[PDB]
Amino acid sequence: PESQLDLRVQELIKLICNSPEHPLDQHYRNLHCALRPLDHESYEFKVISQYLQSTHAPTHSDYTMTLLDLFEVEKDGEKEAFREDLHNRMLLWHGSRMSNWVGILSHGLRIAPPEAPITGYMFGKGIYFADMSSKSANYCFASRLKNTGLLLLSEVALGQCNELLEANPKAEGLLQGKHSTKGLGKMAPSSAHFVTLNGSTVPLGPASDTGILNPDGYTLNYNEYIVYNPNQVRMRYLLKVQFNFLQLW
Amino acid sequence: HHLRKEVENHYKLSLPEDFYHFWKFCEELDPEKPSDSLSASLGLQLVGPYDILAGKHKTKGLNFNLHWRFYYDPPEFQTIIIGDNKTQYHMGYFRDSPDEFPVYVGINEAKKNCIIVPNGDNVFAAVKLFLTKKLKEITDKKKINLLKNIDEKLTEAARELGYSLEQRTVKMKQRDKKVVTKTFHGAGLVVPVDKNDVGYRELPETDADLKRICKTIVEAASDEERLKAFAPIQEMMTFVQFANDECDYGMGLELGMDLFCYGSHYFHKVAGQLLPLAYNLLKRNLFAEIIEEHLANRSQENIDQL
Ligand SMILES: Nc1ncnc2c1ncn2[C@@H]1O[C@H](C(=O)N2CCN(CC(=O)Nc3cccc4c3CNC4=O)CC2)[C@@H](O)[C@H]1O
Repeated sequence: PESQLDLRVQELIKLICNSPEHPLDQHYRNLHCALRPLDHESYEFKVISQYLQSTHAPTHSDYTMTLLDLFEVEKDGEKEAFREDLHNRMLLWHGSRMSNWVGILSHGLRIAPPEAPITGYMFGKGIYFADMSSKSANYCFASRLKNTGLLLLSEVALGQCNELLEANPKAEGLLQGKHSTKGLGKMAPSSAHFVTLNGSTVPLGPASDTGILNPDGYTLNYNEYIVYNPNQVRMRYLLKVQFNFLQLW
Repeated sequence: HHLRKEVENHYKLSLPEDFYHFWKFCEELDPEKPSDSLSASLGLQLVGPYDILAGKHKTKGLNFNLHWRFYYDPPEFQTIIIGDNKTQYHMGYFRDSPDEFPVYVGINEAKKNCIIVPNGDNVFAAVKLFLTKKLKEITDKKKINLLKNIDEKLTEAARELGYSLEQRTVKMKQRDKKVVTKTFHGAGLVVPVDKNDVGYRELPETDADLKRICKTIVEAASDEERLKAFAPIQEMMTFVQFANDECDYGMGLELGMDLFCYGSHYFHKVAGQLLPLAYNLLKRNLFAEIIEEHLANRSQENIDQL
């Protein structure tokens, strides 16, 4: 009964969880997901760390983020299922509750559940991504007590984007052959600062004005990216992040 | 018109025409000391921007965003008149935006609660309504007679300027149609809403459920217990971030406003993260300034002239 995994992956499993194989060794083999830690000195960490800080959104001032540990993610089968034909391959942010990462790592990203939309989803039942690290980071629901969260970096086959200025629950019907919806925001990383990591575009910051205005009212502050098929997504990195908040009271 | 600008430059707000006309009315009651002209009869004193008009400001650090700003005065509320100091009753102009004229005159008793009650749409109406109410308790013939005489001048003066004396006017019933939520103080939030309902969304808790959450925080028996009790507020603050990203700026304004109104110092920090941000996104930069300075300096004694 003794574990065979690296301590940093060991620490991750303890975080998302709770024989001749240790239970920590046992749960990972049941994720069916490679998670290989990267070195704090590595090119991949220096580049990904810079992505995280330069895309902390100006309106998300109640905290800052420190990157504790970085992991490389290769989900088996996801590489083959991947729409390699499609253009606009970007490395994009996805944040979620701690309680969701076993589900996310075991089964890949799923579309918005076919259950209760409530009123509906902002752009219908798809998978959501952001280009501002802190826009995605706010979806981890970290708190002063639970101040560790995860960010997912994924290659996203955007293909041809259906660009939208305002919200639309029926956005998926309007695709008519294009491959994803992009909600245009006042602010986003601009291509002048883009960089490449292992064959995927990295929308590096700082954010700038995008020149987008809704002539019919409110213009969203930041982009959102939505794909409606899990085969347009391929996880590549998983960030272990500590959220550093301000004075509570 | 020339003495208009000395008042408004100091406060960084425009004041309505009834503010200045009422000074001339009170000047007429007492040319020597116009502000206390209603003090003996009604227990009211003109203050706030009227202190500048009274020349009381030339004695003097002097911050007019706090001057006669009572403990529960949201940035919309600019005190102009004080009454009973036992209930700490006072009146103020209420503006939904620093770029608009006041929408009506409100009253609060800061020693009693945080609720702002509409009290006419001009300073003439607000005092007349108070006078009518004060006469019901008075049993002394000379005070009754004095108030009866003054009432005729206000009514005639209001008639002469074309000012309504109703507690709720037409613009007030029209503004109430634009109110996207009342908040704990009942005076309402007005935010821009475009053709897709963008600008406001409701809180995940009823007002009663929010008040209940706050009580468990303030009555927590240790800091370890308070931190745990904060979890529903922290949860709600993450949703406000989502609303902000999608231009529903009014949600964080309502949450921040309700926490300020509850009045506990345990909420000064979170309200300081919500309200400046909310006012800035709405292009109400001055109200963001007021609320920072008030949260940094929110006192129960507040005439910066002592
Ligand atoms: N197998 C799966 N296992 C566990 N969780 C899964 C999963 N598939 C989807 N999810 C998780 O459930 C949730 C889900 O579908 N939802 C809830 C969120 N909602 C809106 C939405 O996604 N907004 C949105 C918009 C922009 C960026 C980001 C998000 C969320 N995270 C981000 O970085 C859409 C429907 C989602 O938060 C996701 O993380």
